[PDB]
Amino acid sequence: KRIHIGPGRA
Amino acid sequence: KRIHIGPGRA
Amino acid sequence: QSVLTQPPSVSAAPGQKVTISCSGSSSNIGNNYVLWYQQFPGTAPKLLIYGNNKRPSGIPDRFSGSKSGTSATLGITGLQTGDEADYFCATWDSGLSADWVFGGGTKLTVLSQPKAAPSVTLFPPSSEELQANKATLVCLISDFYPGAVTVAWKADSSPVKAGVETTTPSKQSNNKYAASSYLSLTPEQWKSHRSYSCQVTHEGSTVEKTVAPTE
Amino acid sequence: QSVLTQPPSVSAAPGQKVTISCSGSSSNIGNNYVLWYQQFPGTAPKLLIYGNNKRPSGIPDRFSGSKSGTSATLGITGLQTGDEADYFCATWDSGLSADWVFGGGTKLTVLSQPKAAPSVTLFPPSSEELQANKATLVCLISDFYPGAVTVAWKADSSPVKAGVETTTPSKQSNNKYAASSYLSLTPEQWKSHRSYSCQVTHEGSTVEKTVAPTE
Amino acid sequence: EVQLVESGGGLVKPGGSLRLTCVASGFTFSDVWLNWVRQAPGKGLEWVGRIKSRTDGGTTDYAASVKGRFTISRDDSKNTLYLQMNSLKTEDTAVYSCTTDGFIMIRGVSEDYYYYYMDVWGKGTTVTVSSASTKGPSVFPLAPCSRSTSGGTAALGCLVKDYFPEPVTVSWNSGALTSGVHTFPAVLQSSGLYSLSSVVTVPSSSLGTQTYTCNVNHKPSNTKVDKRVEL
Amino acid sequence: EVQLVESGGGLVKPGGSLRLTCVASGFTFSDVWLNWVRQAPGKGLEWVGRIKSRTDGGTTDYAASVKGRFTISRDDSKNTLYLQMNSLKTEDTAVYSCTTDGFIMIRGVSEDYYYYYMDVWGKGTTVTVSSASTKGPSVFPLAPCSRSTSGGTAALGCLVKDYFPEPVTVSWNSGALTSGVHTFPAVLQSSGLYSLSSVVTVPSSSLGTQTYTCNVNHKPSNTKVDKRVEL
Repeated sequence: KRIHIGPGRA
Repeated sequence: KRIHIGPGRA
Repeated sequence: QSVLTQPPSVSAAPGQKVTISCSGSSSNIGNNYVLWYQQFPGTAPKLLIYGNNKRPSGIPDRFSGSKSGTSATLGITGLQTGDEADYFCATWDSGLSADWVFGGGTKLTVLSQPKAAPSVTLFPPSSEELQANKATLVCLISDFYPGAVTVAWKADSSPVKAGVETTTPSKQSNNKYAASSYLSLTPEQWKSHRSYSCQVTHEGSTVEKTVAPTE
Repeated sequence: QSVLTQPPSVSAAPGQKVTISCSGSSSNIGNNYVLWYQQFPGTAPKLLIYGNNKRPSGIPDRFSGSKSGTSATLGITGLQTGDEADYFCATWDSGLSADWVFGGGTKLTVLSQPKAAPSVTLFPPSSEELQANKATLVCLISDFYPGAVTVAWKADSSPVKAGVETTTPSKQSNNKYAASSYLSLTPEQWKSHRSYSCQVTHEGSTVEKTVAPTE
Repeated sequence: EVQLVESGGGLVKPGGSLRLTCVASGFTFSDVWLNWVRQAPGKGLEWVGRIKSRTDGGTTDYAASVKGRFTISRDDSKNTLYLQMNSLKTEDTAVYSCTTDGFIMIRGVSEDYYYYYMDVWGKGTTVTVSSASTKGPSVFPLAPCSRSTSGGTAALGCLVKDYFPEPVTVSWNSGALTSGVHTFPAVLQSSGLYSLSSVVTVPSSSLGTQTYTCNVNHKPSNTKVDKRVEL
Repeated sequence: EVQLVESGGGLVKPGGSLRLTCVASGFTFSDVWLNWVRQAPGKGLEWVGRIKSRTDGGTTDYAASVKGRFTISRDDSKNTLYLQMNSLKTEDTAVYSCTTDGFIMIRGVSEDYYYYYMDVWGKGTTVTVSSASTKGPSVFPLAPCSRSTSGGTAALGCLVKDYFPEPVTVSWNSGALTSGVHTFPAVLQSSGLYSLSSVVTVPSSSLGTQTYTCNVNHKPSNTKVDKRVEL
């Protein structure tokens, strides 16, 4: 499991 | 008797 | 000329605290997370803060970050001369292209000498230039510290913005700063007014020089 | 720009005859007596003829003068290289201020060498000049004999008179003649046409040089 | 040991084309997202666009200011990022650099958080879009407006206008005068030409003793100008 | 041993004043009529006015073009003629000289005829009415339009624009190049500024071997410009 914090991310 | 031929003369 | 807005400069003595603001809009800072970068002359930007208030390993807790609405702030406590550099914030736009957006950057000066007012010299157009159908007023600004100023030109008394070109502050050999500002006119205009003035603002105090076609 | 009118120049070989006309109006030549002067470069005019047809002592009878109506003429027979100089007529106006009036002078060349066509070089505006918001075409005319020419500029094919400055013929070290002609344009104009031309007329024959912004 | 080296910058006429390339080293190129950023003189950093990793679709995004004219692409085969610029406008003039999207990873109680940021930055390559070309400077004397004899020191100078490209070298009295000399950095004009000033302050009570000649040397156009300033 | 020496000429702003003086020698000054004549560049001689001898009333006459602004007077006491010029216009720019009305006398059968003419002439004094002032030249390179390699000889040059006043000295390669050099006389502009050109012709088949630098020296404004011409 993963959380992505950024532009064009998820 | 004198004839004068010129600009400014008698 | 900058998506996010930060004050151009800030100064304080070593050991003191300081804060740098960064203003944006709902589309950017409001909706997302803010990052803060530190940059030294001639090197790549170094990540200082991410996720609004987090510090990457190695970054001492003298650095802090916060975000409130569409504004973000960076704080630095216990200033050290080594903290003197540029600081800029960044985020991304929640639009379709998801642009990374940046602030114009903040130069932090860690007072290492007594503040110096700037010297200003204003030259009127030379007679040789006028006969070339041109007229340039030259405003030279030197020996000021810290390195940040504001330059405004006046025609008689009315502010003048058209025809102005000002260079960014530059570091002198003696560690103080210099800058130039030029005002392009038409031989006609130069003669059309009683005078022209160059007023430079530095640390609140404003210097002003004037020239008149009279001589 | 000359009260009395005379041809600007005349040429003939030594031993030949030559005549120089001088046209005026009833107010001057018609009403009064004509005088004729001879002038050598760097010296004062020397009286050649007075009272329309009289010669001062020292003036050989190879020189003659006549007046018919509002026109006067000067003749010279048995030309000698030493007769090469400028010749102008003069009279006075029968108006209230009694002005002395003069002709523009006619340069008489006494052929002392074979006639030479002129060399013409046309330079387009330099790239450095254009960036200075100016454009000058330079037409250089040299090595021609006798020393008289006519210079006409053309924009595409249309004659151009605005912005032209031409120097009077000048004597070179080798006794031939030189002259310059300049055409002032706006960077815009220079690019606005297919080409520009400088045509110099000398002894009937016309030389023509052209330049095109294309390169 | 990570770095990004770009090249291809230069002078281009408005409307022309230019292809910038960026080579990476020190990491697995294919796995990172790449960005092109630019910073024009005086202005702030502007994001130009990006190209995602092949794993993420390899799609590209472009700033509204360059869409339609710029194209980004990658050749993972040789650690190279490309930026094809067409229909260049003078407003595209700027230093272009490539950057990678890096990340700081944090392990939460139940989730793993990835915070991305522009990590590695190249030194950039300068792209000037101007119709301007090589040109020597016009040198004008800068004499004090008011008859300077009242103040202790007087300021004399030289205005080195409209030249290109940089740099211009200025000396006084062939280098014999160095004290009280200030040559200011050049200002860049819309035309693409530069202009700078150089001033020297001398004792007002001395004007008349000697002369002051500014020697302007502009190597790029092989122009040397010596101008004596007076008053 | 007759002569007329005038002086007082110079540069004057439009609207200003100027006083020309003319001194005579070699004859009885008081007995002759005096004239002031002028010749502008390019144009023909124009009579300005005269002052009759005291014996003939000492009255003055003026050309319609200068009446009201010019005044002539004489001081027989010291063989001097004067010309006071007021409200000068740029169109008054010209070489001014004084002349005397002389005469050739002929004895007819019953009458004695006196034919008058401008007899003695002065060398003149130059009067320049211009707002123009001291200025160094702008030097631009003059390179052959068409790629010169076809013709046997190529022509290179320097355009020395807008300077004032005269003269401008031009040399090539510090004087080392003297063969094939042609510096043309200056042309006078409406502004009052001069411009000239200097060209050197070299073997077309030689371009590339060496360099050609025109050294423009303008003493009046203490300006020296060295410009290398290329192509």
